[PDB]
Formats: sequence, C-alpha cells, structure tokens
Amino acid sequence: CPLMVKVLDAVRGSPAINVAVHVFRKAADDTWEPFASGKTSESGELHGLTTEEEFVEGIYKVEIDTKSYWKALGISPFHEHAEVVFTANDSGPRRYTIAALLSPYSYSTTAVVTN
Amino acid sequence: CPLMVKVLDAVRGSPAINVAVHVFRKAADDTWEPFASGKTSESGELHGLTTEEEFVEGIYKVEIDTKSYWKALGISPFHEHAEVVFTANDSGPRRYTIAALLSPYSYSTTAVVTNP
Amino acid sequence: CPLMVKVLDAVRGSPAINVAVHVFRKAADDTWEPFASGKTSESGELHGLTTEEEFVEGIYKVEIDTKSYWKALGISPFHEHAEVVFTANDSGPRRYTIAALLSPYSYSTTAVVTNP
Amino acid sequence: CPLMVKVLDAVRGSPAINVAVHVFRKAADDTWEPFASGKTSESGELHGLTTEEEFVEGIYKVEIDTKSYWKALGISPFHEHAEVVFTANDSGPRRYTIAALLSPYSYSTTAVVTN
Repeated sequence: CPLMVKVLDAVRGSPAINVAVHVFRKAADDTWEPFASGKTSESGELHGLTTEEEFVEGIYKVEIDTKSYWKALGISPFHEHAEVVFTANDSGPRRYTIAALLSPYSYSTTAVVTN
Repeated sequence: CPLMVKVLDAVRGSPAINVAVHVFRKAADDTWEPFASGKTSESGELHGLTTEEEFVEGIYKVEIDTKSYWKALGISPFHEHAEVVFTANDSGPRRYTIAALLSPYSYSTTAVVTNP
Repeated sequence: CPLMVKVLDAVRGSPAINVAVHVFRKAADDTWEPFASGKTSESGELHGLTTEEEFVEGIYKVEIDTKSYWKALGISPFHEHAEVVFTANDSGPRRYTIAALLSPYSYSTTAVVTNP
Repeated sequence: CPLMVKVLDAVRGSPAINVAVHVFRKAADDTWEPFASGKTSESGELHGLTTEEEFVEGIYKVEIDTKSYWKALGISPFHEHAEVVFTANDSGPRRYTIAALLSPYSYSTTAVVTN
C-alpha cells in the first residue's frame, strides 16, 4: 500500500468517518485525471487506493471533501475541500500517508513518508 | 481590504517573506480564471489583492507557492503549493484573512472572516 | 511590547475573545511564579502584559484558559488549558508573539519571534 | 490500552522517534505526581503507559520532550516541551490517543477519544 489517507475531526476528537476522498494525477496536457477515490472508514482511514505498480512518479492531487463532512454534522464550514498536491518520487521512502486534521474554518495536512 | 493572506514559517518562527500567491475565481464555464496575485512582504502579509467592488460572490482559490519558498532556503519540501478553496461573499460582503503556517512536510491554513 | 498573545477560534473562524491568559516565570527555587495576566480583546489579542525592563531572561509559561472559553459557548472541550513553555531573551531582548488556534479537541500554538 | 501517544515530525515528514514522554497525575495537594513515561518507538508511538485499572478519573498532564528532540537534529527549537493537560472521564469513550505534530517553532496536539 503506497498511498493512504488518514483524516481526524478536531471538533469531536474522533476519526472523520465517511469523508469522500478523490485522487488525481496530472496528465501531460496539464489537466487532472481521476486516479483513485473512496470514503474514509470508521477509523478515518482510506487504504487500497492504488498499487505500487500504478503509483509511478508524477504530480498527484488529493482532494478531501471536507465541506460535505461538516454539512452532515450541521456545522457551517469555510473551505470547499482540502487539497494536497505533491510530486511522488522514487528516490524518497516508499509509502505516503496524507494525514489531515479538520476543523470548520481550519485544517492541517501532513505527509508521513516512510519505508 | 476584503482579502488578505498571511504566511508564517513554523521552522524559523518568523513571517514567510516573499511567498508568491495566486488567486483564481471559478468561472461561469467551470475553469479557474486568474483573479489577482502578489508576494508576501517582510511581515509575511499580502494586502491590496482586490477591492470590495471587484471581489464579488464566487468560489475562489488562493494558491500559495510553498515549494519555491522552501527550496530557496535549501529545503526540498513535500507539497507543490498550498491551495485554499472557498465560497466568498455569498451572504453579503465580508473581510477574509487566509492564514497559512508552513513546515517542510506539513501546513495548516485558517480563515478568519469578519463582517466589515 | 515584547510579549503578546493572539488566539483564534478554528470553529467559527474568528478571534477568540475574552480568553483568560496567565503568564508565569520559573523561579530561582524552581516554582512557577505569577508574572502577568490578562484577557484577549475583540481582536483575540492580549497586549501590555509586560515591559522590556521587566521581561528578563528566564523560562516562561503562557497558560491559555481554553476550557472556560469552550464551555461558555456550550462545548465541553478536551484540554484544561493550552500551556506554552519557552526560554525567553537568552540571546538578548526579543519580541514574542504566542499565537494559539483552538478547536474543542485540538489546538496548535506557534511562536513568532523577532529582533526588535 | 487506555492511553497512547503518537508524535510526528512536520519538518522531515516522519514519525518523531525516541522522543521522551512523561505523564503525571494531579494529586490532592495540587502537585503533579509521576504517573508513566517512555520514549516513542520507530513508528513515533508510545503504548503500554498505563492500564484500565490504574487510569482512573483525574486530571493528567502529558509532557512531550520536544526541545531535546530538535537539539538532536541540530535545529534550534522554541518550546521547552509540549504539554497536554486534560481530565479523564468515564462517561467519555474508553481510549485516549494524544497526537502531536511538531515543528521547531510550532506544534499541534489533538485528542482522539474512541471505543
């Protein structure tokens, strides 16, 4: 599993469950092409997005659908979504976890890149 | 001043100076149209991007060029840029401060929105 | 103004107003001695805590009363308070801004330190 | 395992390994008494701090020794340590993860409290 996403809710102190996540890869015409997507599990994680064979070097974008997540909790959010854009590199460590911590008007995202 | 951007460096504990920032507005046709751009100052702030008149309702995207920033300090960072995407002015004009706090493999962004 | 505190509410996207803040300085004897205190204003800022003269080298602790804050808005938060502990002025006088960004079960704190 | 700590390094994009963590419980004379301590593992985690029997309701403080961690990387830090202070409650969910994300001049901490 080369690319995993983990999302937390800073308001409830809990995983952010059932959050839609869409990943895109930049194509040679500079557009974003759908690459992988899913919904975070009960532990706030999304696994099984891609495989080592398919996850080649390139520029990827991970879009986390935060606004629908907050609307379903009845809390007015600021952002349309949270967006993480990065270059995957074979010289780096082999596994990428994109973590995100969500509040209605604020989020952080951290990449944890390991062996 | 309805839209301002403030950027901090979490490594040095200082403003992030000379950070390029590009703002786009989602078009009628669904594309991102260029809306305004500038660089942060010595205080890590970017003012004067737009006017209440020009800054109408819409979906806006504030792209902060964090990669050039880290690279010019000798660091190879994770993200290409930070992107902040939000609907603005849909309940009337507001003043928006988009803050970002940067580290090489992490950032956070916070909006402070006040009723002018 | 060598020491200032700024507090934001990540839920509402606004300054956190009326947040009580207590500052302590580590004593000669190792205890935390009361150093200064105040409440954030309408802009979520606390100024005038100390003076360059009084603010000497030492280890300081800035305690931000985040629990009273959330509770007065009907939220039962995780933390009793946020505590920020740092050595100050050990390479000469500096100006310190202690920023905090609050959510019910999370906060972050950032120092911006500049050479006056 | 009722209380776990997980620490990440925002500068290197990695778990924060070998970070000392000390936990204290507030005693009836208002002092902090040592309760549990350890060093984060290679995955940035610390487990086995306490047991459900011993972790009773009370006010606890978790001190994460960030300053020594940054000094060992040769990076000048701001804080002496990061401190998380909270009341454990039996009405809450039964497991507490104190997560912390560290930079030299900034840190965040989040409690993820689950079943």
